[PDB]
Parts: sequence; C-alpha cells; structure tokens
Amino acid sequence: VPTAVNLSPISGVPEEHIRERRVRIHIPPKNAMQSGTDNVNTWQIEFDNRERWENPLMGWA
Amino acid sequence: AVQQVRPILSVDREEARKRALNLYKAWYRQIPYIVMDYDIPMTVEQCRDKLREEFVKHRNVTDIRVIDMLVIKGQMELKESVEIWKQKGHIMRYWKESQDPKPTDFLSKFIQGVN
Amino acid sequence: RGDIEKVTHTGQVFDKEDYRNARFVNAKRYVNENWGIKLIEEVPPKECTERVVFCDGGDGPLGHPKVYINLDKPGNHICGYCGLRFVKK
Amino acid sequence: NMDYDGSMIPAEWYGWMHYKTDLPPIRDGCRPKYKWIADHSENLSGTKEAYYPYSTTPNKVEAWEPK
Amino acid sequence: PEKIEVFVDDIPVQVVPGTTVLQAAAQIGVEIPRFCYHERLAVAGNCRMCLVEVEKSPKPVAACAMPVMKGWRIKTNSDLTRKAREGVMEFLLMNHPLDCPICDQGGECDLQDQAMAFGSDRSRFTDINYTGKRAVEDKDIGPLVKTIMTRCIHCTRCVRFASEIAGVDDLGTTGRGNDMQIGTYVEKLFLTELSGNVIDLCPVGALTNKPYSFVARPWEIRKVSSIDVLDAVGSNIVVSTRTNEVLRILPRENEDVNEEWLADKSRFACDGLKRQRLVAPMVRMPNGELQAVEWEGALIAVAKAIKAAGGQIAGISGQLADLEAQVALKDLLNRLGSEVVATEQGFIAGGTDNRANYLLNSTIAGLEEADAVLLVGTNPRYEAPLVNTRLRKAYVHNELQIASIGPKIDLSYDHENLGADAALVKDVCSGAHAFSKVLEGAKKPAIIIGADLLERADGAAIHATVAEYCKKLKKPNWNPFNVLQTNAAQVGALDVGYKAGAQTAVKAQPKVLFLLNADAGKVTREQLPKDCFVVYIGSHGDNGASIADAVLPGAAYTEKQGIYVNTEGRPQQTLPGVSPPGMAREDWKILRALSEVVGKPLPYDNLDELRNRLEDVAPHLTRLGQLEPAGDAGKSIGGGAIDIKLKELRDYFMTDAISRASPTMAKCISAVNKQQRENEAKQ
Amino acid sequence: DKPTVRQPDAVARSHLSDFGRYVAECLPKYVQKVQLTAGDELEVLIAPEGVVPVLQFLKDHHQAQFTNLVDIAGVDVPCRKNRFEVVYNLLSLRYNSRIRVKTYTDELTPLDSACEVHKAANWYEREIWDMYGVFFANHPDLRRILTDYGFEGHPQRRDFPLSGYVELRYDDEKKRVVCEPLELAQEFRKFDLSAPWEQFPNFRN
Ligand code: SF4
Ligand code: SF4
Ligand code: FES
Ligand SMILES: [Zn+2]
Repeated sequence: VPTAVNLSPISGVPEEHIRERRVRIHIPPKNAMQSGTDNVNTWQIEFDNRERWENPLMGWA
Repeated sequence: AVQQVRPILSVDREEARKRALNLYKAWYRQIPYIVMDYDIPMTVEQCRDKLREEFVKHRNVTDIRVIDMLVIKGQMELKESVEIWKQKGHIMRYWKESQDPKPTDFLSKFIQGVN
Repeated sequence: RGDIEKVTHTGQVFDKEDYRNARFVNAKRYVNENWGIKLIEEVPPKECTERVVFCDGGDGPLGHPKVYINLDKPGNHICGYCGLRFVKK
Repeated sequence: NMDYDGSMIPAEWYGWMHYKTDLPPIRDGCRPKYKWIADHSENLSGTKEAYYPYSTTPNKVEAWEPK
Repeated sequence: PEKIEVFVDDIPVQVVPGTTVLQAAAQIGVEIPRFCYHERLAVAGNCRMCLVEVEKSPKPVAACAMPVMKGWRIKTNSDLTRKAREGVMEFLLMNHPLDCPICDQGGECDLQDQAMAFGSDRSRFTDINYTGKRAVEDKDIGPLVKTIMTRCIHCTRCVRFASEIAGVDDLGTTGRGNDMQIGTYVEKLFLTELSGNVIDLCPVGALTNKPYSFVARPWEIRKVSSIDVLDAVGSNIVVSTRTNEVLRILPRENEDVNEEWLADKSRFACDGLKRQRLVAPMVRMPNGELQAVEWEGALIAVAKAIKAAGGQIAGISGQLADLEAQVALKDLLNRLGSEVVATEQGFIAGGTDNRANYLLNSTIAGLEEADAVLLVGTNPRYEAPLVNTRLRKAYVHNELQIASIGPKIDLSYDHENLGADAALVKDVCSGAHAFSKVLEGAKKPAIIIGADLLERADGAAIHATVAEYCKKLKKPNWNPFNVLQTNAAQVGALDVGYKAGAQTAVKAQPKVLFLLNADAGKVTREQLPKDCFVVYIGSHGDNGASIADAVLPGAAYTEKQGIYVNTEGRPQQTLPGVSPPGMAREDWKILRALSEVVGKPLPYDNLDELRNRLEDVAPHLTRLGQLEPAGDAGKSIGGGAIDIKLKELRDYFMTDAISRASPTMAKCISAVNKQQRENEAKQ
Repeated sequence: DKPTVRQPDAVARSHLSDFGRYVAECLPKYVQKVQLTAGDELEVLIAPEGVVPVLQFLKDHHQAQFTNLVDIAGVDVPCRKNRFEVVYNLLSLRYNSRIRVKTYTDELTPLDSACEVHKAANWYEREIWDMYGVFFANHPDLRRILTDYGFEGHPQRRDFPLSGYVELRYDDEKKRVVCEPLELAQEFRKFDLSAPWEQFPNFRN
C-alpha cells in the first residue's frame, strides 16, 4: 500500500470542518512570568479559534 | 512510498469494488423494507437518491483499506437496518431534515455571521 | 416595580430599551440589599501601638489565613482579606 | 392551611428539626445574630415573585458615541 | 577553543570552559531551580536556591555562577543537594506572607512550583503564634505596577534590570539584614518604556500588573500567540483570552525580534480594545448626523457613492492595517480604475522599488553586535524601544560608542550629540568629522535614520547621501544601512506597492475616499472638496472616523488573522484570540463584500486564496518568520533643523489610536505630569 | 522505618521476574520485550501477529494458566507510528497472579481476535471497536456496543473532541428526535494544568 493514506471519511469528522478548519502545529509559548520550561518540551496541534459569544440569558461564553 | 501491511477482507482493488457493489445491491433491497416499516416521511425514490449521494461522496477515495473500512461500516448500518435496531429519528439523520441550509455566496455569509 | 431599575453592588442595571427586562414581568429581580462596601466602611478603624499587627478574621481557624500588616506608613492600612482597617498614631 | 411545606422552618430551628444538634435555639448561645441576617423565606417557585437569573457583570466593550 | 569534559548527573558532556554548572545542566537537559538567575541579566548569588554538590568539596556550590573545570562530577539528584535546596527555601518561606489567594502571580508563582518540586511538605516555623513574621510598607513605585513589598524575596532582579537594561537607576536596595527592602528611598515613580517587564522579572509577584488587577487566573487563561502592532518592532506576544475577552499581553520568546522584552505601550494597551470601539455600520444621513445603520444599507450607500464618483477614487492606508486589508484595498482600487493609493506616514520619492531604502537591513538580533552606530534624527528609546534594548546590550557588552544628530535626547546610556543642523550629516559622509573616522575604523558600523526625516522632501536627498556613505561602509554579512520605521504597516504597504505619500491622495482630489485604519489626523475636511465621501474601515472611533461620511467597523489586531511586516522585514501573522464585538468584522471581508456590492468582485473568497494572491505579489511575504537578506541601498541638503516627534514619555504614550483609547495611558500621563508639577512646586 | 513509603513485595518481584524471563525464553518470535513495572506487575510487550498464540500459551501452559481475562484496555497515543495500543489483563487463579500483554495497532491494521481463547473478549474487543476503531478479524459479532446507532466516528480516540460533533433535540415539524450541530450554552473551560517545573528526575532518561 502507499504510505500516504487519507482517513477523513473514516474518522467521522463532518466535511465542513475538514474543508474549513486550519490546524496549527506549534511549540507552546513559555510563560514569561515563570522560569520553568517543562511545558515547553512538547509540540502540539491546536485548531483555529472560531466565534465565541455571550448567551442572552445569563452571560456565559 | 511502499509499506507491507495486513489486509482487511480484500487483497486488491477489484475485490473492494465488488464489496462496494454488494453493499449497493443489499442497500437497494433493504430500502423498500426500510420505507414501509420505519414510519419516515421519505419516498422510496428519495431514499434511493440519498443512497446514491452517500456513495457519490465516497467515490473520491482510492486506498483499498479505506474502501474496505467504509464497506465494513456500511455493512454495520445494513445489519442495523435489517433488524430494526434503531428508531425513525436516526434513519432520517442521513437527510439532515432539521438543519436549515446555509448560503455559500460571500455577500450572504458576510451579512449573516462570521462562520 | 423598582427592583427592575435597581442597581446591584457590581454597578449593573438593565436599560429601559433593553429586551432583557422582559424576563422580569413574571419573576422579580434579586438585588442584595446588604452591600459589602457600606458595611465595611461602617466598621471603625482599629488603633494599634505595635509596628506590625496580625489579622486572622476575628474567628481563629474560621477566619482568613493570618497575615501581618505594617503600620509605619501613616494612614489607614486595609487587610486584603476581610477589609478591616488598622491605624497607628 | 393546606399550604404547609418544608421551607417554612427558619434557619435556627432547621438543625434542631433535622437532628443536627440536640440544643434548641432557646438555650443555644453560640448561634450568631447580626444586623444583615435576613428573615427566612419559603420556596417561591411557581409564583410571580420567583427568582430569575441575569448577568451580574456590566458591559465590558464600550461603543463610540459619535456625538 | 577546546571542550572540557564534565560528568553532570553521571553523564559526560563536553562544555566550553567559560560555562557554569547551570549551563552544562541545561545542556544535558536537567533544570536546576533558580530565583535570581535570568539569562538576560547579570549573575548573582543572593537567592541561593541553585546549590549543587560537586564531588570532593566541603560545601555545595552555586550553580548559576561557579564556572566548571575539567574532571568535575556534578550530582543534581544527590541527597546533600536536595537537603540544601529544602533548607534554603525553608528560609525563603519562613517570612513569606499568607497571601496566595490574593496574589495575582499565584497559579504561576515560582515559589509555589518550587515548593511542590524540590520543597518541603510542612513549615518548621513554630513562631507564627508569637513574635511572628515581618511586614514592610508598600512603596508607590508607579501607576503601572502594584507593589506589595511583604512578598519580596530580595532576589535583586528588578534592580539589575533597571541598572542594566532599562537604563535608569531609580530602583535600589535599602536597609541592612532582615529589614532590607527592595524599593526606592523616596516616594518617586519608576518610569521607563520597559516597566512592564519588571512584572515579568519578579518571580514571586511583589510587583504586579495594575491594569491586570485581580481579573483572572493563570490556569484559566487561553494563551494565543500573536504579534503586537503598536510598535514597529513586531514583537512576538502571547494574548491572554478567557471567555471571549482580552485580559493581558505577555512576551513570547523570539530571539531575533524581542527576546522576552515588551514595551509599556505594547503591553498596557489591552484596555484600548475595550474603549471607543466601533460596533455598528454608520452612515452620515443628509440631516447632518452620523447614524448607525445595517450592513447591507451601508454597503449599498458606499456603492452608490462609488458609482456617483465615476473615476475619481482614492484610498489611504493607516497604521493598524494588516497586509491583507491593504492588498484587498489596492485590488479594489485597481479593479475600479484607480491607480492611486496612499499610506499615512510619508516616504522619499523612488524608494519603493528597492526594499533597502525602507528596511532595517541590519538585523535586530545583529544590532547587539554593532561597534559604532549613528542616529540621524531618531529617538529609539520611544520610537522602537526593543532596538534601544539591543543598543543598550551592545553598549554594555560590545563597547559601543554612539553619536546622534538632532536635539538633546536621553537614550538610557551615555552618548554624544553632534548637533541639530543637517549639514553635519553631510560631514560624517564627507569624512571631515571625527565620528566619520570612528565609523570607518569600526568593525561593524551602522547608521540609523528615523522615518520622519524621510517624510521631508529635501531630507530625502540626505537619505541618498547616507547611501553613498554605505558604499564606504560595506562589510561581509553586515549591511550598515538602517531605517527605523514607526508604524507596523509602512513596510508591508511598500512591499505591496503603495505610494507612501499621504498628500498624494489629497492631490488626486477624489470624490469617494477610503480610510483604512487611519487615525493620524493628517487629512482633514478642508483639504478635501465638498463632494468628498470619506469611508472609514478601521475599528476605533477617532479623528479618522470623525471626518467620515460612512463608518464601517473593523476588527482589531487581536480579533483578526493578518500579516504585519516590521522594520527588519520579517512578515508575521497574528491570531484571532477573541471574537469581534457587535457587527464588526474582518477588514478584507469588508473590502470583498464591497467588491461584491459594487459589481467587480475580488478573485479570492478565502484567506488561503488571499495568501496565494500575496504569493503572486511577492514570495517573501508568504513565508512567516523567515527574513531574506536585502541588497545594497540605492543631493542638495536643506538648511532645516532636525527635529524628533518623540522626545518625552508623554508623547510616546499617545502615539497610536489604541493607546489613545485606553485609560491606562491617560493615568500614566496624569501621574507623570503630577510628579513633574510636584517637583516644580518643591523646587 | 518509613511509614509513608509503600513497601513492595520481594517474593512477588522474584516470582514475576523468573516468570517473565521464562515467557521471554519460551516465545522468542512474538514476545518483543518483557518488563516489570513498579507495583509488581509484569508487562509482556508483544508483536501484533502474536496477539492470538501468546494468550493461548498463557491459557494453556502448565506454569501459565491465566484462565481469566478480566478486561482488554485500549490506549490512544497519537504520537507513535502505530497509534493505538491494546492491553490484555489476565488473571491466574492457580498461581494467584496477574499479567499484562501489550500490543500496538494502527488505525487500519487488524488484530486477530482472542475469542477462540477467551470468550469475554467477545464483547471486550467490540468496545475497542467502538471507542477506537480497530478492526478485529475473525470476530463472531463485531458491532458498535456503547455508542449511538447513527453515531459517526470513534469517541475515545484523541482526535475526537470531548463534547462530540453533534447534539440531539426534539423537533415538532418532524415529530422526531433530530440531530443538530453542537453548540454549548457554556463552553468547556480548558484549564492549563501542565507542570512548568519537572518533579521526577528518574523519568527523563
Ligand atoms: S508570592 Fe507566591 S508563595 Fe507568596 S503569596 Fe504570592 S503566590 Fe503565594
Ligand atoms: S521586587 Fe521582585 S524582582 Fe525585585 S528583588 Fe523583590 S522578588 Fe526580586
Ligand atoms: S540562581 Fe544561583 S544563587 Fe540564585
Ligand atoms: Zn483580615
């Protein structure tokens, strides 16, 4: 088999999130108020921030 | 590149195509028993058109293990539709009958909301 | 009804043109009558002699953690936990 | 009459009725009495004087105000 | 030279002989605890946390400042090392106040994490009952900081930062012994364009962000990487977003750009995204008032004004605009038949085609290796303060000697002013002045020119003269030409192809005019004709929005994803940490929707297609964080005196519109003027 | 002594060490690495192709009568080349002990089912089919067991979000329980509880 395998129809993600979301691979930023670098020692995948809003009842995000 | 893996129910592409056509035949036979039993507001021809659209949106894949995983999942939905094993609320989930459609032009998307 | 237009201690009130005052036609608005600011400035400051003083909430183990306040600077020194004011003459 | 419920018991007699303390509030000298302690209220659900929540923080983003 | 072998934690490693124990420990991977060692500050031995036991030694050694020798066996996880750490920080924690729930540094305090790791479990301090722990008074150090001096652990990081990097020596160490207090002796204000980093440098949080007073908690915070746009350095930041609101701006470590340092204007302007915002599309109705309308009605009103213009259309780019809104604006104007675009800050004529005329060609990380620099009418302490930190580092370490041209300025280091006349700018290029011999004899020379002299016409020829001197100062892998910009949109607009003259759009005399995030106040209504239609696209209501016949609300730099190009030429893209408020949207989406309503749409409907269009413009704007080396830069000198716009702190505080909207900068200006008026009343 | 520190069992350590070396001697083909973790538990990391005989060996040898298979646990590690790992926990009543047999599986690579050896896996691998999505070949009945009938995707995969992708409500123009895109009334507030200072110096090697 080829090693380049697309597994989008198998993972169960809706197609809108496949064609719309952008994925950022980054090393997380060090907290500038703290000298420790243990949480820096990994890479991580995070997804692009969409719209948050205030619900009209009580004020949550 | 190249990789040696264990296969899933088929060695080459022709057997996977035969399994997909067997899924289409079994789903065609299972649609008129789905319509008369599940109490859904969908005509048999609309059900067959939806089955055709479900196969069309998975025509684009080429890898045989992905195709055979899709065959295994479609066989699971067939087995969950031969025995009833489900309600009318989950059969209509393929049609997405409750979601209002969203426009695709940039002006209407600009007017409505940031999504 | 005056509880709709009443202001809470966080400075919040709904406007007259706001749609969110339509939730109060069947259930009354809850505004706490005991504001903490007025009841903490009603307590007089405590005059002390020592350079540093200790505060623990006035209850012992049931108060706040015990902290030490310096009194060499002139004025009223406010405990950051309970709001009691100390002063040295 | 025919309107009794479990919310009519005040806060001082609540532990005596629920067997938390064996001391009645007549001789319970440890129970405090402050100026800000409100009187007891029953459950006011299903009534025009019920509780309904709201946002306690004010608006944090101010608009322009062209004039 | 050679590498000596040291066995750290029974692991052999080859190190430079100048390195200490802690640098070899960080080389093999182990993190030795510290409270006073900062790698951008001088070394000190006052917190005593970093004690490690080396073999065949009677006492443990401080790992931060004891250089290694050949044959050492350092044991980080030894019993004596852990006993020394526990005893030392038990001494640190005997007098710390019980202020953790009312301490804003808690949740990210160094003392809490170093008690949970390499600390004791219970307090041995019996004397909390009687003759208890100390408490010292708070000193009003500034309006940007909140000082609770009881929590200070006397680590002397703030004093070293003031006397080394910030430049002023207002902070100091008063008292002797257990009553030693780290603060000013008198009621003074510590003022620097760099005081916010002191909150970064305090490990315990005795010095606290006063705009970020009890607002949120560090475990709650969604940290999003962004790039600040108020300064032209393009410093990498991280934005604290929690429940769809901006909280604070913190530094993110990029060694090439900012190196863990942030200006006060870049940090304390998170309040400006909350005040004077634009939330609704506004149209000036013909009764004389600007009224908020719907988006579709505002778009068709601007389209009808565009159709009524009929060929006389111009557009001005501002200072907060990103690359993508400028590209969309230029594409809309070029599709409508308008070949004129404008930028608020002016520039020389003919310098658009070559990058080096408007680029800080020497790297900001390379400016710490400079041997002699010359400032031609710039104040880098206020115009771009991290460049001044790099120049201060090169002054301290590389023995930099610096001459400046213009008025008397304080650069936080010793410097000589040659004069205020522009003719001596020729003389350094002529070779008669002694600083020309200093620059010719220097190993790595540079000449830094402010952009406000390039705003002038005749001083443009001054630019060419400096370019001739760069042909006498060329070095391998070192470009001596340097132009220090002020805003973060000028280099990007010149990379796209904007005409940087702000008077060009006025001279074109349009019937509808586009203001894209312009709040500089360079254009008024009396310069424009009476049939003009000023359209404002930016996010903040100011003097740019006060003259607009149609106001379209935009998103700020924390609400949109957009590329910004700094002075050195590194294109970096921000990230949308918080949703825009009200009906405000992204600026390029506004331009694309306006192209849809008018009738000639832009070919891109997505952000990635806009990045492909940017790739069609220039391939170096597509890659992010990568800087390509620019080429070489390529004459009647006027008699006008050289002047600097930013000569004091109160001019530095109100540079930008976001800094204008926030009340923090108004509080800073009121405190500075109050301190000056009390000094004048006392004297 | 040390009352806070947990005291281990030396005889259990010696018995599991001898049995782990015995297992590594008996099957050189399928057993990949035998390890003995803290807490006196033996983990036999094996090849995928040895999923079915080794357990059969552990069912049928005279010094390996692991008659009970108590559970099969799947762990999703996305950083590895073979993503999922599958942990078989077996209990021996004759010798009064427990063993763990760990294997690795890709998102598409099969595992041979242990239903011929232990029948409890007849549902247990089904859970690993539903939660992770690994195909178990020669299974008598492979179906989704814990999730919805119209559910798409595998939940305990780390690529799947915590709150899912869809929600369910009741709709009166269709008279049915319908499926809608997910919108929380209040979002899940993610807490950054990562340790900034390392605590254990023995686990960085
Ligand atoms: S300085 Fe650190 S340890 Fe001390 S009160 Fe603040 S959070 Fe707690
Ligand atoms: S105020 Fe903070 S940075 Fe300064 S010596 Fe004290 S603990 Fe260190
Ligand atoms: S880190 Fe070495 S004594 Fe402070
Ligand atoms: Zn108190």
